[PDB]
Amino acid sequence: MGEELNRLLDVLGNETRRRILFLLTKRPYFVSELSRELGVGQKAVLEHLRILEEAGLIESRVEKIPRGRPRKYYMIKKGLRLEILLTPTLFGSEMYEAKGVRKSPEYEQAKELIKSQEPINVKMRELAEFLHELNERIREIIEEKRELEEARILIETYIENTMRRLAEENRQIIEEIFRDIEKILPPGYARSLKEKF
Amino acid sequence: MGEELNRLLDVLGNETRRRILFLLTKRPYFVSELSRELGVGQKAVLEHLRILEEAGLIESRVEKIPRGRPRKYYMIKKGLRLEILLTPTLFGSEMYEAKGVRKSPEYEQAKELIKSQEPINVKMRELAEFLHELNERIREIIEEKRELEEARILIETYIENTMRRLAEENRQIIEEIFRDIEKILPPGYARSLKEKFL
Repeated sequence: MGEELNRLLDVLGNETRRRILFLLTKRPYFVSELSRELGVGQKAVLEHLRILEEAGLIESRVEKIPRGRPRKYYMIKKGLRLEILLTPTLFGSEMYEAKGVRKSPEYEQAKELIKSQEPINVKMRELAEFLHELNERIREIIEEKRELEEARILIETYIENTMRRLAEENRQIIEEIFRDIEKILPPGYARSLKEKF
Repeated sequence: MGEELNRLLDVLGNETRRRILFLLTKRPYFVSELSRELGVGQKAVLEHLRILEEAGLIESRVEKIPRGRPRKYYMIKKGLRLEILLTPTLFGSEMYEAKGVRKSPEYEQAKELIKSQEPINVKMRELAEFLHELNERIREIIEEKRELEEARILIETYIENTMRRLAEENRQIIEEIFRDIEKILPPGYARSLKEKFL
C-alpha cells in the first residue's frame, strides 16, 4: 500500500477532521466558527487543523486589522485535486493542482452554461444534462484506461519474470538485452529493474 | 456531509481494513492467509471483513471440496468503481458498477508478442516499444480525464452552491428544481443533494 494513501486515509478517518473539511468546502472558517458549529472546542480543532495542514490538505492565511489580534483563517489548499480510487485491481490516491490541467472545451461550455442569463430552473436542468454527459464520457475513459493497463501489467510481468528466470543460468545475454532496452522503458520502470537484478 | 462519504471514510480509516483491501487487490484471500500475512488474528480479521462486506466493498464466495469444511474466500466486489474526491469546493464519493466485460486489442497484441517464437532479445525490444506506446496512450487518457473532471467539478460546485443560496429565501422553487433534476443526475449525487438541503 502507498505511503500517501495510508497517511491520507488516517487523516480522513477521524470524523472531526472530515467534518472540518466539509465546512471549508462552503467557505473559509476562523477557528472559533468551527468550534461552535461542530461544538468541539478550540483545543481539539486547532489540533485537527494542524494535522490537515501537515497532510497538505488545507492552508491558513492571516488577516489583521488595526488594534486587533492576528486571527488566521483556514481553507482547502488552493487548486487541490485529491482522488482516492478503489477497484478490483487498484487501491490508490492522486494529488494534483488544478493549474497543471489544460482548459478544455467542456470546461468552457460549463463555464458558459453557468454564466448564462437563463432562468434558475432551465440552467439547473441544462447543467444536469451536461453533467450526465460528462459522466458517461468519464466512465468510457476509465474503462479505456483499465484495458490499457491490463496490457501494460501483462507486459511488465513478462519482462520481470523472464528477466529473472534468465538471470540465472546466463546473466550475460540478459545484460545485453537490458542495455538494449533500458533506454526505451520509462525511466522509473528501468531503474526498478536494474536495481532488482 | 454525505451519509455514504462518512461511512466509507470510517470504514477506510482503520489501518487493518485498509491493509485488507490492498491485499484483495492482488487476488482473493481466505481468512487464514490474511491473518498470517497481516499477523492480526482470525477473530479480528473476520470482523473487519464483515465491516467491509456491509459497506459493499467486498464479497465472499464459498468453495467446497469433498470431505472438507466449507472454507469461504474474499474478493473486492466484482465491477466495483469507487472514487472519493476533495477539491476546494467539493467533497464526495461515487460508487458504481462497471459493465462486466471486455479484453482489448492491446491486451491481445501483448499476449501475441509474448507468445511469439521470436528470439528473447527481439521480443524484449518489441515488448519494450509497445510498452512505451501504451504509456503514452495512458498519459493522454489520464489528461483527458483530468480535463473532463474540471468541468464536472465546476458543475457540481455551481449546483450545490445555488442549491443552497436559494434554499434560504424560498425553498419552494428549489424543491421543484430538485424534483425536475434528481431523475437526471447520477443517483449517488442526487441522494447526496437531497439529504443535505431538503
